[PDB]
Amino acid sequence: NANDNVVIVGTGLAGVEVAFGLRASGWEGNIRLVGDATVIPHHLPPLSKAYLAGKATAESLYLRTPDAYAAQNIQLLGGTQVTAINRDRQQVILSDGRALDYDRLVLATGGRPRPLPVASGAVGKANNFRYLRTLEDAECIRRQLIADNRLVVIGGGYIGLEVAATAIKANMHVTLLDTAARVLERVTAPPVSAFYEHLHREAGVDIRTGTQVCGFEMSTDQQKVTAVLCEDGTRLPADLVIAGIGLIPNCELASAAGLQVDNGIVINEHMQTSDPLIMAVGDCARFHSQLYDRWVRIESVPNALEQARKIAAILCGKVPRDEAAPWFWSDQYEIGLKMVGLSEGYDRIIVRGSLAQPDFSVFYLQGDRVLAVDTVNRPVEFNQSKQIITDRLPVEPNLLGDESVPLKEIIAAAKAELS
Amino acid sequence: SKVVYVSHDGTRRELDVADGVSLMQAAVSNGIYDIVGDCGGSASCATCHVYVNEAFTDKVPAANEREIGMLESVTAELKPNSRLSCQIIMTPELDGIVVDVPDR
Ligand SMILES: Cc1cc2nc3c(=O)[nH]c(=O)nc-3n(C[C@H](O)[C@H](O)[C@H](O)COP(=O)(O)OP(=O)(O)OC[C@H]3O[C@@H](n4cnc5c(N)ncnc54)[C@H](O)[C@@H]3O)c2cc1C
Ligand code: FES
Repeated sequence: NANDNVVIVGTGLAGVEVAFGLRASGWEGNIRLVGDATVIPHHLPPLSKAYLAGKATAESLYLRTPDAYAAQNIQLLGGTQVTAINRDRQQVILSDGRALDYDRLVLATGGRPRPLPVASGAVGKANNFRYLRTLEDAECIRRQLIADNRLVVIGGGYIGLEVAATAIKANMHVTLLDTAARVLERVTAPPVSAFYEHLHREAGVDIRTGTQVCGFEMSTDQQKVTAVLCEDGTRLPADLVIAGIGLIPNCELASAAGLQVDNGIVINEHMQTSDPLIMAVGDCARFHSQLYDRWVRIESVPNALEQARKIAAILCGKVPRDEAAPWFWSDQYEIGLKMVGLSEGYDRIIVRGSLAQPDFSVFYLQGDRVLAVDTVNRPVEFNQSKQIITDRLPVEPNLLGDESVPLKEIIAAAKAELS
Repeated sequence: SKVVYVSHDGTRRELDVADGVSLMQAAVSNGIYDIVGDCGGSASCATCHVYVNEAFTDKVPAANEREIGMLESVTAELKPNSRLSCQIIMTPELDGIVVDVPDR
């Protein structure tokens, strides 16, 4: 109602996005954005790209100019942490004692970086040892990308690869270790891992897969790390160490309140948790994917934008929109990587173009269904693949590989013969 | 340089651009909910979509194949002056431009 209080915990992309979207769909009640971060809400993708390269201003990171919040009558309560949720009393209690009343609650808590087990003690606290999840992390790391200095990145995910490529361009000596048998092991077919490994080895990255760090060596000062130690006995000397071994969803708040949790805050088709008045969105939310018929938790910008809009709709009585093809992207060196859909469980792949060039598309299929598409420097085939998945078009598999037949036509042909 | 976004329902919102910044970045950062730029302004999603008026349809870095390829997917109607606001770097020689926010 126009006398209904909505409280949003977390001021990341997801949270500020339901706040402004909520106001754009007609919501008239009060809107409280409570986050523990103290900085102005900003984008994350640039923290391992242009901003890390130092080629973008801190201001260009702003999600919204700091004055747009007052203009939309969105109360932004920074530097504030929510410690608990009193469901029956229907309020959230802060650390500074205050209790906020709510009629509608949205958990947009995101996640915290998974700690590296042997980074305990003085290691984690070193200034030359860092995780890459915050603005501080990025600025702290950016100042240490000193030419000829050595860098050891631990973690094979996309952020890790984007850090290595940034460091290479900064003229650092870089080594990347992953416990998996290949980078992006779980999310990509062998040939796409091969492509990334060649690209980075060719650029000068020492990539040791199947490696597991067992400890670190510190300066006699105990203020900085000097080397990384692997289960295989090698000692990798390092001036800087960046770890990116994953994310842990911040579901504590929900678990403590009795809301069902399982590697994320569980939510239904309407984004609601076990409590009708409480919804969750973004990195922290585990939901049942309509398109893939499986419980999943996406950590991406499109997924957060999509879920926040779904929430805005539901709370404003609008009819929610169909699950869109999830997508994600990564920039490494000058290569544009764009991935739509989720490849897990594919029975085969179909390559459109040649894996020998930095220009091709990889289609992952399950039977005659397209689950996902990895594209390299192919923004247009990439964008067109979204409808294949979003609209579940029965595209002809035996044509995906024939580049003489435009993808628009192949899609158009399917979009006309759904039967 | 100033930009004028003839937004939703007919209304309009005029703004300030640091010059060298795309109309998309400026719009979404100031609350022009009418236009979103999901992809980040790399010309990969087409949610930047805007109708540029003939008043300025010229001297606006003609959309290349990338954009044309993207534009095609615009959920709204595709017009001869449709462009990706994210591929429009505001410059002095473009003061007082008027972009049309397609219907969401
Ligand atoms: C370096 C980096 C690069 C990335 N690159 C890409 C990319 O290229 N493409 C892509 O699609 N995605 C990318 N992503 C991921 C994308 O940016 C995120 O998935 C998205 O921003 C996640 O938004 P979020 O709102 O869910 O949560 P978060 O950003 O985690 O924010 C949740 C916020 O809530 C706060 N919070 C949590 N608990 C509490 C509490 N109890 N009280 C108060 N505040 C609390 C958190 O501390 C945090 O600030 C990247 C992420 C990183 C870190
Ligand atoms: S923001 Fe994606 S094409 Fe403009």
